[PDB]
Amino acid sequence: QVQLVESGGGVVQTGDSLMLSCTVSGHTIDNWAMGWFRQTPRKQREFVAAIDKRGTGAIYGNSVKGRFTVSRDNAKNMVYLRMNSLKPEDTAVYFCAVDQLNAGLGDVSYDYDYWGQGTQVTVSS
Amino acid sequence: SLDNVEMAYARQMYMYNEKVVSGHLQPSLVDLCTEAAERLDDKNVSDLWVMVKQMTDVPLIPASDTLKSRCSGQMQMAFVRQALNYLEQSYKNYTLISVFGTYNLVRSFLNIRLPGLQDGEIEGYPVWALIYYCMRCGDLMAAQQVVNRAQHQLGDFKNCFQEYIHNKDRRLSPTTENKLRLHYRRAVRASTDPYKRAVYCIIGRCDVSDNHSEVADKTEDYLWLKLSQVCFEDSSPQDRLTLPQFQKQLFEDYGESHFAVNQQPYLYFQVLFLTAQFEAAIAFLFRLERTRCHAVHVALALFELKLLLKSTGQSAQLLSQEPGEPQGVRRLNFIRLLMLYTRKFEPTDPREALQYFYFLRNEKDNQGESMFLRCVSELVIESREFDMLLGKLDGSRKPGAIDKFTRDTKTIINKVASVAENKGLFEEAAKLYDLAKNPDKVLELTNKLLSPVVSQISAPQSNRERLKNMALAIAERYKSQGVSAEKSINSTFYLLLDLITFFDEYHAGHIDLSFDVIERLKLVPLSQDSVEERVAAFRNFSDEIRHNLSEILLATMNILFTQYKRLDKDSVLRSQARALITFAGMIPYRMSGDTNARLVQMEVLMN
Amino acid sequence: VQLVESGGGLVQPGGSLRLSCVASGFTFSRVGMGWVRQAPGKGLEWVSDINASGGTGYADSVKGRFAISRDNAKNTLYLQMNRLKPEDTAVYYCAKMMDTAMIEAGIIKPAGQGTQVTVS
Repeated sequence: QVQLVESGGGVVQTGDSLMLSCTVSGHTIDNWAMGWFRQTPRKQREFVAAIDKRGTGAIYGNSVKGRFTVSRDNAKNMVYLRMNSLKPEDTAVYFCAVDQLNAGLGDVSYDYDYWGQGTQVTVSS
Repeated sequence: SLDNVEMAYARQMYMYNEKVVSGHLQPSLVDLCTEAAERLDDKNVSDLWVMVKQMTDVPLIPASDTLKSRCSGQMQMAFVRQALNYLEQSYKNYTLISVFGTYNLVRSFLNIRLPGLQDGEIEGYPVWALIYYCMRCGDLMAAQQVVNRAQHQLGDFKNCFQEYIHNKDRRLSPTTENKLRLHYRRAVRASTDPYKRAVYCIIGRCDVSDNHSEVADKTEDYLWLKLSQVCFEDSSPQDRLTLPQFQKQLFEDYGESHFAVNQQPYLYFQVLFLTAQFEAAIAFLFRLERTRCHAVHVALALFELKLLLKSTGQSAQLLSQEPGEPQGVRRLNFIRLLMLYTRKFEPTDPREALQYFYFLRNEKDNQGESMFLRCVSELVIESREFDMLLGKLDGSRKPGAIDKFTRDTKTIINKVASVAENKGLFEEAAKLYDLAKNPDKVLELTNKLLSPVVSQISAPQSNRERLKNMALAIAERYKSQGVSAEKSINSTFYLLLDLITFFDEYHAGHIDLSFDVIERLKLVPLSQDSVEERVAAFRNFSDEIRHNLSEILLATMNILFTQYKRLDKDSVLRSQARALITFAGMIPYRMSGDTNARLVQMEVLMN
Repeated sequence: VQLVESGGGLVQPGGSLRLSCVASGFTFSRVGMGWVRQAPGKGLEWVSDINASGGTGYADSVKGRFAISRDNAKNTLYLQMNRLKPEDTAVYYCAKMMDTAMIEAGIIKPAGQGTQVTVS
């Protein structure tokens, strides 16, 4: 089993910038793609961001276009999601999962196999 | 759950299955799906399906193996021909409508496009643009009209275009193409009228490094250029543009990370598809949330026409490449595709999920079984099998979903029941086995889960009531319908049930009732000249009898001791008692130390 | 399980009471129970028995002085003691009729917490 740690959350205030990290536990991430989703009470799951296996280019969700940033450090085996100008709705647990399917940049939950446990975030306006 | 488009495609799948399972000759998937773009209102899906249909109307595998076909030269000739014709008819409609006959249609489009130029004009329109654009619609008879009129500044182009329309591979004489190239680079390439260079390019396969961004601005136009340009003949090895090289070129420039990022998926897909590669197209298009269903069903359509190079082994990728093909195309892990599509609405609305599940029927698994079975056997159990999935028995099986497209369901029932059995969901598998009309299996399964509780007291909040009712209903159905199971198992079942009742009466506190019950079972000593046969009775008693004989003998001894202390007759009672001792005195079967301890203790105490 | 019996205490010559016992841990509708006692000076002696639905049972000296009452609706059992005699002086036990044997002849010990039943 190749687990994951999805950390960096906490409680912050409006208009601030949060850096959420993920560290692989037991593998080399050079073939996979990375994905940062979020769980809210609004739905069961949604999509936020997903970065390909080259670390060059990524797809951002249906609403978050032009406010966030994602990166993957193969040399550091880490996944980074740095945000800007948060919204009250973002009180949620953010997940960072892995893509093996070796095609495209999926934006639907089920496409990914492994998961960490989540990092909870709460914005207080 | 489902979307209207998703449930629409779904209903259509229902229809196709009701077709293939009924023995009708019917239009294949592509036809239904094609018409399923005007049943609901759309604009693009119609175009995609038009392309798919037109691209699949090929001579289907003039061979015995899919790889042979999809890598033979003539097959790719068929692909490029169909592709070209589609692009050309598409652009024809595009202009013919946006302009709001053909010979003057192109003329008017020119007039509403552009008002050094080589070889002048005819009817006041530059001849080279006329030739190019009238070829662009795939109409050569109009170009024939032009080159009949425009014939006084050429004459090499004349016979060129003549023998162009004389071979159906649009190939000229070898030396013809070579002199075309030689005149091209020597007097044509260095010109300020691009259109002429583009025409000579396509008509003579020249300068495969040119893209003509000026006249073929559009990506669709670029596909037109390069496909009209590709070559399977070997003439010079420097302007020989090989179709595999073009597939690799596009896969480089388009897709593999560029698909999702450019937010125009339909067009990218039509590109990746017109180029004689299906797998790597669906595999991308399947990922985007907007166009999941359309990709999945294009894949199913392709599979049904056996036009698909699927993954032979088992891996953990959707799109895979096995380093053995000459070039081939990345293989599509069909099974994983169906799985990762169904799993969205599999555990909520399984009725439709089971429909897609059917298609994997002839696609084996690791164990040596149809993947279809190892797929159902998960849905139907992890979604709490109803009657609507299989049915409900009484003495008569209620039709279920699995019935409507498969005969002899008993197969599927036995399979899924065994699967849920190994899983450790035993009671449910008993119910299923019973829905399958297999007495030996039902009874042997109930045997285990009945064995340990048969002596556990009433115990509110237990299983005893539930399993008791279960076994009673089994007994009713089977003895009433005349159903009889294997002797050595049927016997043990009915012994277990009689023992259930015996122990209920015992716990309850009826001494003589339970006593005649245990007498009429012939499991324990009754006479000192029969105990020798009692010893012979077992060695045929299954583990069930073993796992309770302890408490059986203990309870019997309790009855005897109660009667004795509460009581001439004690001679008979204690003689039965010492007979029981001798029995326990030579049992190889299960016991405890405290078992024989209490036995002999109560024995010598009543003595 | 648990078998608590109460409603005891020193009672006058020929007194009367109703010994109560609470059945908890087994369905007291399909289990026949019983009442036994062991005295400060005497041994264990069976006094009462009854089935789930069947009849009852009493020792020869306790007929007419006691009375069975299995309030099954409440999973409770009682024994109505009346006009007592100065030989029931003992601690009682609301036990299972089927385990009465293993308890009677000093074989095994009761599982009931007992109650102080003493008469002058």
